[PDB]
Amino acid sequence: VRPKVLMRLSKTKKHVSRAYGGSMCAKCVRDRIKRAFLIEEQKIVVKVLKAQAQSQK
Amino acid sequence: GRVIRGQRKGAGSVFRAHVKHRKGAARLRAVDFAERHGYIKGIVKDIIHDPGRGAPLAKVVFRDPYRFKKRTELFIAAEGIHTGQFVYCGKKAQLNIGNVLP
Amino acid sequence: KIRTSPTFRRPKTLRLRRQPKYPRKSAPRRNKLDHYAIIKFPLTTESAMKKIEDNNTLVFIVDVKANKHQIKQAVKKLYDIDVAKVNTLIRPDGEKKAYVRLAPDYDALDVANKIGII
Amino acid sequence: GAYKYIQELWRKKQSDVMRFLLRVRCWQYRQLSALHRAPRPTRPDKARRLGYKAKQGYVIYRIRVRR
Amino acid sequence: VVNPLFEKRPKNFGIGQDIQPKRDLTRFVKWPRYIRLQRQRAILYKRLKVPPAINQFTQVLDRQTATQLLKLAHKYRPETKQEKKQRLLARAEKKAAKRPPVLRAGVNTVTTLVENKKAQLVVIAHDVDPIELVVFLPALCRKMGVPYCILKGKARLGRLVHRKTCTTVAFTQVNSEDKGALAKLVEAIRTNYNDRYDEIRRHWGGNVLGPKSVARIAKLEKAKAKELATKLG
RNA sequence: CGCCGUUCCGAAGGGACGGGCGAUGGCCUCCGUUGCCCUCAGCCGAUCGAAAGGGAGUCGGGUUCAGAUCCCCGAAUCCG
RNA sequence: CCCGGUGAGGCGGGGGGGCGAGCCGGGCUCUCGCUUCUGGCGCCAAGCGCCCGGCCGGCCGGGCGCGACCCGCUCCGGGG
Ligand SMILES: [Mg+2]
Ligand SMILES: [Mg+2]
Ligand SMILES: [Mg+2]
Ligand SMILES: [Mg+2]
Repeated sequence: VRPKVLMRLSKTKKHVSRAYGGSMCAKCVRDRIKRAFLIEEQKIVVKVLKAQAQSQK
Repeated sequence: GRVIRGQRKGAGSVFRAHVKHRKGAARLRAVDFAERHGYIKGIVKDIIHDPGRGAPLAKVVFRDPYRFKKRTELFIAAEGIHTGQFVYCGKKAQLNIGNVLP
Repeated sequence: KIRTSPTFRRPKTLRLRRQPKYPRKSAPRRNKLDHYAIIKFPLTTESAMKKIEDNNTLVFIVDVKANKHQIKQAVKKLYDIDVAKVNTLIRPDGEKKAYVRLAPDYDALDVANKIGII
Repeated sequence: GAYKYIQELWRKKQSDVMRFLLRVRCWQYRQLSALHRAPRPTRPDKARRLGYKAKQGYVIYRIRVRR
Repeated sequence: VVNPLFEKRPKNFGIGQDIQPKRDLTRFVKWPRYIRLQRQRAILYKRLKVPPAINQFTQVLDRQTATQLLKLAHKYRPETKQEKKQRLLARAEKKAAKRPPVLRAGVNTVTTLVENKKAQLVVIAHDVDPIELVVFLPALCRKMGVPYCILKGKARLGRLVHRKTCTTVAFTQVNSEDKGALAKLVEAIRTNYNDRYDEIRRHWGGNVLGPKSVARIAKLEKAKAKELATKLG
């Protein structure tokens, strides 16, 4: 609908029942959860080696 | 005699640049603490055609180091850069295509 | 104490309300658009009669400056009737014509006799 | 009788003292607008012998004109 | 007992990482034009060469001498408007049924007194602007042998005379009980100002580079000195 | 007389959820309003510029000598 | 005096800490200031130390400091 017609629509008609629903596609929302999780894990992996390497150092 | 065409170009008028559909001025980042000492990361969002310019323009996005904001920069697109690529600007950026170094 | 912003801005300073020693105008100006000013005279043409009889509508010539709310309130006070709505146009000769429709509990044909139109 | 000393002092415009004052004042005057309300006469003795009186209603304005 | 939920959540403020804290930017503020002007004028007076006639006013009394000088002067303040009315009315009743010593204020009144040798001590504010109003007074007092001193604040001399500001004041007479105090002040003031006048009038001021420049020169030499020191080891 | 200039040499914000002090009120119970203070605040350009650009929401039937998506009848809708 | 940039956001000097070098565990030569895999996220403080208030040691509510080094005279550079 036209942008000013969204004012008189209820919320349910303007979004989806999901994180980012109505603003981000499901396909790319699945990808950010994996990316956010997978990248956060690599930090721990890198951090552990840093401390473990420093531990020996 | 009368004023010649070359003279008339400097008065503006019908001789000004056609800037209606241009995307903005293509510039590097404004040098700040991050680029003076280290580097800052940025992601290439889009590569766009600029009317009146042969070269494409890259739309790089950085994090504001002092505020919760995204900064959109309009760079000259070095050949070989792509969207989604990370570019780094600063004194300690690595010598890669698209990076900005002193 | 400290400045967390590199910008300097004009600080807000007290702004007092006016307290005149005298009023510039000795008295308020009288209202020149009272009810008797708004309604000039009723229109009695053939089409005005049709409005009264068929559409329960009175037709008045009114001050060009008056608005619908003013016309409605003037009509009610002058003739002690109720008004449903008001339609207005400005005539080609500059006068403003008001098509005043009365509430269903009022008979424009009767009201016109009170006013003297019919 | 200080107005006598100041008058004589402002006649030695090429002396080290007055050269320093004229130079920094010209610099300061150059950072302001071409028309500027001055809080008081920069030259109280010169102003008064031109009619100025130090009373309410007299005002001073500094005007910058291109040479 | 400590709640196991509570924990540290430190912020890393390295380039990148977390947004920087709201630190004090006082040094990097873009100040109004009028603030920039008066600060850049204070830097020029340090940077340039200030002639001794203008620079003599940077030498002033210490707080302890100024406090004594100001407490003695406090005993000779001119009568206020309100208390002069009382003095006049008291004379009216006196009629129906001498001039005490008092401070002399104003560069014009003090100048005439100094020329006449009727002043015993002259106090000159250090921040008179235009300086031309008093730039000659130290030399004039010295010629006539009238001891003079320079005090911090034309506003302090202003409060003496119950006015916003005063360029200079002068002692002409003191009470017998206060003659000793003036003699003590005059002696200290005379040595610092009237006796050193020969060196005061040759002592230029200013001509000091900024901190960054000085450090830059100091570093450049220290390389030579260390290189010179390493020359022989 | 004025002109250039439109963010460029400018202390360019008269605003806000919240909190604190009072002054008042009313369905005086407790809630409003107001003044000050605290706190927070990019938009960075007054204003003008289109009856073909952007721009919520009205359709059917009847009616006049001349007006109607405007009047009347019927059925709706947007905005506040 | 001029030019460029910036919402004039970390400049100069010293302090403090890490990696190497080296003279006989300490001083220095002297460097670094925590972000490079991925088309995520990232503000409006955690924690600690010290004070104060309200109610009956326990509940409720605040202030300051460190965290976020110290001092300075030109915002930072380029000319001159
Ligand atoms: Mg408009
Ligand atoms: Mg239009
Ligand atoms: Mg249109
Ligand atoms: Mg309708």
